[PDB]
Amino acid sequence: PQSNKPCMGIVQDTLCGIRKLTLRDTFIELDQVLNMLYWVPDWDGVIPTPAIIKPKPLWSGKQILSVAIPNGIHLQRFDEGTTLLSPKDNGMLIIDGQIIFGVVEKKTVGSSNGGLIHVVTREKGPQVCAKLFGNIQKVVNFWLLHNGFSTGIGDTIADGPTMREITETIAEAKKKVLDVTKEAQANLLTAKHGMTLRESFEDNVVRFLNEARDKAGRLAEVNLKDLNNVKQMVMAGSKGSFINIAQMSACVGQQSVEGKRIAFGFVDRTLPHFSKDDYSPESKGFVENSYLRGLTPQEFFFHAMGGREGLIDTAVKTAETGYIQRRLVKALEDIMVHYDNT
Amino acid sequence: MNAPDRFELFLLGEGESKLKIDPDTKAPNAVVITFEKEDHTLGNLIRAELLNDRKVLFAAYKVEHPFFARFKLRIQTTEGYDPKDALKNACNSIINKLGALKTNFETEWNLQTLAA
Amino acid sequence: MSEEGPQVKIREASKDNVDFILSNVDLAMANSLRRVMIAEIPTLAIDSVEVETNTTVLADEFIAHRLGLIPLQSMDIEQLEYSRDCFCEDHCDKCSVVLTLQAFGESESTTNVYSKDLVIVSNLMGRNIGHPIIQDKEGNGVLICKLRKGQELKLTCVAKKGIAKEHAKWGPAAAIEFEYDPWNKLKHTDYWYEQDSAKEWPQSKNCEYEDPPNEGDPFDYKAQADTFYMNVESVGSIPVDQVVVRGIDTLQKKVASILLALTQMDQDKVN
Amino acid sequence: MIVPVRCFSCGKVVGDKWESYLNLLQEDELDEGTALSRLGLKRYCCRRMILTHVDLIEKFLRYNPLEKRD
Amino acid sequence: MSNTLFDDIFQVSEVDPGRYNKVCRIEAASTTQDQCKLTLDINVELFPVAAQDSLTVTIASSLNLEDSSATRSWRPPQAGDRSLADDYDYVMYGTAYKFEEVSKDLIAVYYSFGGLLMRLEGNYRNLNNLKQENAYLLIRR
Amino acid sequence: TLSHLRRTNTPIGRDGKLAKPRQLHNTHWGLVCPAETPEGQACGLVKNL
Amino acid sequence: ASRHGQKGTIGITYRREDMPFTAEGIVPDLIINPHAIPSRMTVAHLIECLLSKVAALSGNEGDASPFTDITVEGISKLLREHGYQSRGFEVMYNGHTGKKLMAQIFFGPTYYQRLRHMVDDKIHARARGPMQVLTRQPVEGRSRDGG
Amino acid sequence: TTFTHCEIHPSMILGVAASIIPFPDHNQSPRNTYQSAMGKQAMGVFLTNYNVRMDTMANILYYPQKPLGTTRAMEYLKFRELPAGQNAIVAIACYSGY
Repeated sequence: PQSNKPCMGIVQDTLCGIRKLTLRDTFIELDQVLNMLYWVPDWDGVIPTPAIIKPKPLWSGKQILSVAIPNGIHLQRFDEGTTLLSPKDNGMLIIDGQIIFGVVEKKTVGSSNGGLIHVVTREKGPQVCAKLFGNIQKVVNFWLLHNGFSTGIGDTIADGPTMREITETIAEAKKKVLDVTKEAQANLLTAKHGMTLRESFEDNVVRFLNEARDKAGRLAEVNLKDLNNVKQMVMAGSKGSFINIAQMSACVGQQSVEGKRIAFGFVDRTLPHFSKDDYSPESKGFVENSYLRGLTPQEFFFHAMGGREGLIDTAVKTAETGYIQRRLVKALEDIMVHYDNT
Repeated sequence: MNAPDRFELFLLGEGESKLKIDPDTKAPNAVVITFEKEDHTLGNLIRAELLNDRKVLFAAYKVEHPFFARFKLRIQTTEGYDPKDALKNACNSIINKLGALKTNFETEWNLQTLAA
Repeated sequence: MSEEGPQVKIREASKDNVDFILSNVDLAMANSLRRVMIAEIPTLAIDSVEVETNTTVLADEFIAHRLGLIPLQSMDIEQLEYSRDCFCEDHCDKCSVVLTLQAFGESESTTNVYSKDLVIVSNLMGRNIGHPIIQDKEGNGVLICKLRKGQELKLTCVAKKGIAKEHAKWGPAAAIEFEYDPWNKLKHTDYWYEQDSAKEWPQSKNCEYEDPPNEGDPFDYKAQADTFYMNVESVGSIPVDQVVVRGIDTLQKKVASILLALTQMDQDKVN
Repeated sequence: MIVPVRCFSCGKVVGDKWESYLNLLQEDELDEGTALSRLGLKRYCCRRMILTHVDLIEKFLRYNPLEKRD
Repeated sequence: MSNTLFDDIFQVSEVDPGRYNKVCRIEAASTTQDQCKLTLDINVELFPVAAQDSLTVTIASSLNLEDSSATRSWRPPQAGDRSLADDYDYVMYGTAYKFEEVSKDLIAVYYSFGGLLMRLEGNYRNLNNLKQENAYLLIRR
Repeated sequence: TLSHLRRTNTPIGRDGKLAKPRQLHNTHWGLVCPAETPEGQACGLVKNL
Repeated sequence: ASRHGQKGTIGITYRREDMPFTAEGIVPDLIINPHAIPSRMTVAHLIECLLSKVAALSGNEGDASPFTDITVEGISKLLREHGYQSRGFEVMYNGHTGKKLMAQIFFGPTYYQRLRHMVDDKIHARARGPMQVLTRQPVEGRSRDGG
Repeated sequence: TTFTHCEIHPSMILGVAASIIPFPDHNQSPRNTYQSAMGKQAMGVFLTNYNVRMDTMANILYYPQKPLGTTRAMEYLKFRELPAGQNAIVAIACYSGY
């Protein structure tokens, strides 16, 4: 009742599996269908007629997974660019318990509004949804025990051409920043609206570097195939996002402290290895490497400060939030809905 | 410590029946048979052999929790044919196959020793 | 020759390793055979120790655990009895074996306590059993402990009969290799590649025993797994051919127990 | 701490081979990989057992259980 | 009354593999009638199909060659049993979920064989009897 | 033991809300370990050479 | 715990028969979940696994110091000299049925440390027992069987 | 171009706790902090003469193994003389959901 939406759902590896099961690619033979149908404790002893009767009987994952879903459940969801005959296998259509079309993933069996869990609870009851959790988990875990799944260092590697465009984008951003520096050093740069000249220079540099990192990350993400395990986990919705892929593969980016770049701790520099009055990005906390490539010492130091900030944040604001929470609950503890409805 | 004794994996307790047969109330000519102190080694073999009988419709097994050594088997056969008879035929066929396998291996090993 | 049954082709053999092909068989049967070969074949191992003198630098259960894994000859294990069945109190003469260990570090240089110094004092009744397994050139076998000047160890060991489903010490097989379908004709595994899947994955040694598939052939959607390639190595207690034969016998006895129980229950139903 | 008798992974026995393995390292002046393969250690788990062993029994042995200081 | 509800001969233009590695989508035009087109998802690994091929497509309501298996459990095939499936070379079972009226004289029907989709576009009289809820699609190459 | 014989304490109130003494500073390069620090109320206040 | 901030608890133990195995009869001493890699970006865990595997197969100590010249591609080249798939994957069979597994599995040695927290030192229950002298409420302390 | 000194080695900007992580620069920094914390709760040979001492508590490991991947700095912390763990074969996978 805090946000009127489900607080539980299919999570972690069952979620990673219920998606690999319902692709159009996945077909099941006879023996495994028999074992799977036995595993569902609410089975009624009827074997679904296959979808490919000849020249070999096969079952589609959607067909076996439809056994767990109760009867009388209807669901419609139209995603971007999906027609009544989906070519991308997007959206979801469930009619009287049968998956017509659509892959099932975090938007369907997760803790989201209007998903399968919410409609099942609002139509049948809490006990039926409680049964549904275990039916789905048993079926999908039994199948995933024989399919298999892993992850390795080969999923963070990108092909050479993608590396080439990555380096070229980084180089062009560096050139733009250098040109803005040259313009500002000749008193030609114009201060922005209600905002000092130094702030204008800093704003331009920060924006250029952030856009560079984002574009490189998107190139490296578009390169990846469909049989990549990290991409599969991200697509399913179970662990990670495109930021993680970008940092492990494309580039880490710009380390900050207190919302600004790495200030001058010494007098007119940031580290004894630089020269006085240096404003280049690599000297003010920019990491152009990746976790797969390796960090050089200075950007390692700047990354360490960036992490220290968040560590401190957690360690203290735990206590402050605790005090606020106690005061709030003590203030309101004696309020009750009466029989007058007041 | 709460670690159960290991010998509970291969020694039946007193008052324990190695087999328990129970008619299934949903499909005609179907029985659920519980085996005790056994694991996939036997269930997989028996189900794979029961899948070769043209009069056997359904044959499936499961091991509900990996803490306990026991499993369930489910059989459904055609009309006028007893699932217990199907189980007996499967066991006989498995035994004959294993005997032939043993004789073949002994012949080959003795031939190798002659060639050793 | 039995042409209606499983076929076997031994290619290699030795005291420890057997390397062979098993054909005209289901996959379930071969899997069950390997599971039984690893888990359910009895053997003889030390199951209790009692210590008199311990002036070493190691603990007591430490040396007990070291002793509990030493391999001993168990060829005639069919003539012993489970100690939970023998009517004797504690350990029998028919339901146990007994050894003694004594060592003393008289010399200045440290002295190693190997497993060649276990001496059997019970009565074997003419059975080939209880001998320690020795496989190194020097004959010393498993080294057990270490001694200095003025240190002594004295203890007595009781060895019994059991299986590997209750402790890893009774297992007679080290590791068994199990392969089939090296050309992926059946499409059972799906390969992971960067550029060309056919090159990144190396080739198994077994490819020479089948013919490569041709690109013009459509996917054969009727085949089943029929040929398996196995290799079995023994710890040393039991000969390896005996490991295979005893695995088959144990599987047979399990199925026969199922059959006997079923016949008993049918007779009960007759009543 | 004396060498483990058995391999934790494949059940094999490596306990007896430690003494002979130490011989090849200085009497024959061989490298570690060839010495490890000379004794039939072929799975890399057995190589793991033998290769990464810290023999602490030769330090306790110069010592007594009576009177350590701090 | 014969079981076969629809029968025709089509010719395929192009195949659409997409991202999949087993399933392909094809579109085809009827060589007899000009106002009949077909879009179909098929399992190529069993029934390979190339461009510019002629295929006989039948929609039937039962495989028994002579006159309750909808609610009966599917039983494995027996030796000595003959049926309509013995003639063709690719048989699939599915259910229909949408009847669309494109115009006055054209209608489309959608079928879903276990997640494999098919759209059939044709004249009213040709697709008059396709109001069924479960059907067998048979294909002969 | 090695880490304990090489520890420095900054005697400021460990509940004191001064953020600047906690954070890593540009002058710590080479004289203080940036990685190793406790967690909780002694974050940044306890240093290791 | 491993050396990269990845710690956990034992949740179940299996015997060598139910363990998935490779074609060479090798069995994993432990199995972890891959849902722990992405959000933590511990690529050093994967690199340590790869390099330790190469060192075990080869038989020499493998350098892993920071700010050096070792790269991932170099150790992958040194790996393929021995006869394994370069990205550390391997073919593994199911332990129960003996079939092949559709997806390959990342496999190799690592270093683990046994931490100081055992479940035997945290387990506690109480039905009744001693009280306090002043407040007469159940005492504090697990070793003094308190509430 | 007017240099006055040089760094003897960058690795020395790290303490004693973090001189045992392998490839620390391929890691997010809080992960290095977390392992620098947890490196003080491993079980191992705290002294080679633990036999006499009557400490209030002590834990000892049966068989310790020196790591296969070692940093060069360990040769000064003596981590290959008194290790604190074992080399375990690990398979990263999904298997039975446990």
